[PDB]
Amino acid sequence: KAGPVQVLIVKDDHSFELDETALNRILLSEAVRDKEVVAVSVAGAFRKGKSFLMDFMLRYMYNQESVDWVGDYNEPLTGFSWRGRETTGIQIWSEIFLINKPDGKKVAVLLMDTQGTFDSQSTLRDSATVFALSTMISSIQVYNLSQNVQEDDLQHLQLFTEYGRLAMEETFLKPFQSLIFLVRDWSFPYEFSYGADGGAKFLEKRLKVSGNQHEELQNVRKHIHSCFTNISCFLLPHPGLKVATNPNFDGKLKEIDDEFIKNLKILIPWLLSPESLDIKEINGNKITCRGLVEYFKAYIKIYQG
Ligand SMILES: Nc1nc2c(ncn2[C@@H]2O[C@H](COP(=O)(O)OP(=O)(O)O)[C@@H](O)[C@H]2O)c(=O)[nH]1
Ligand SMILES: [Mg+2]
Repeated sequence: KAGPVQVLIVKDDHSFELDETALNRILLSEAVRDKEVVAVSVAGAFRKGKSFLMDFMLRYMYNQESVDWVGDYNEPLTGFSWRGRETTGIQIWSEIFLINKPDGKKVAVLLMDTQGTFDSQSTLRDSATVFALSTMISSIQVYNLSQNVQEDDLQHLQLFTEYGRLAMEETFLKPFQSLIFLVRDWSFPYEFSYGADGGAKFLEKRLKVSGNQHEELQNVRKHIHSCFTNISCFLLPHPGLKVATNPNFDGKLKEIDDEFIKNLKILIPWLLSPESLDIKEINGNKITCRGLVEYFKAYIKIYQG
């Protein structure tokens, strides 16, 4: 019986609590504690499609050797679920996946769900710290945005990446590895196609710095590029009104929009295929499951005092 485990939470006193006992129970088990880890995080605001997406990532991780891992077209969705509260923090999946690479060594896959809002100036520090810790631990950060990538989205991205930099060890190269803009309800396929190719051209125009841009407009883009060695973008279509208006969607897979499943079938392996798995690195050293827990404990202690 696997499920989501609340690892990081923000108490009402605006302090940060890390469930170390739950962290150790998952990542320090003898079967996985000494294995190089890949940490994939889906980060975004509440009610933006994160749990619905990660249930399909689980379907892929539990059925990688199946062609139709998404499920039966005529039957409801099957498998474990994150969709069990608007809690600002980080959740991880209780089961760590051991993936045999094309090589002969087993790699560990950790899945993270990061949640928080940047709406008001009051809840800004709490969500910035949570999203910072998510970016510092994960090897791929999936920025889950809705409809478009707006300027405030980049400002917030600059905010929690700057929080993370101030706590990390100083590095000559870039501090983080992979950032991905996941635009969830893309409604302009006639400008940029659904998927990674359209997202690449879209993000190219968005994060382009030009001399006619405002000073604040270019400087936030210079910062974002300096933080990640790779930055990607995937334009995902709308899943349909049955998914959008149902809390915890339980209908048949047929009732999800066909274009959504088509691009979802290529989004998930684009993220989690064994060939694309890059080991998490901190300060230039490949991190193991045991080491990732140590950095999580070390980073959280810096933000407390
Ligand atoms: N418009 C839209 N709605 C979605 C999408 N994915 C899920 N939903 C629906 O929107 C609501 C989001 O809930 P959920 O994703 O579980 O919450 P979250 O994990 O905190 O973002 C649910 O009712 C879903 O059925 C999406 O890509 N676009
Ligand atoms: Mg969630």
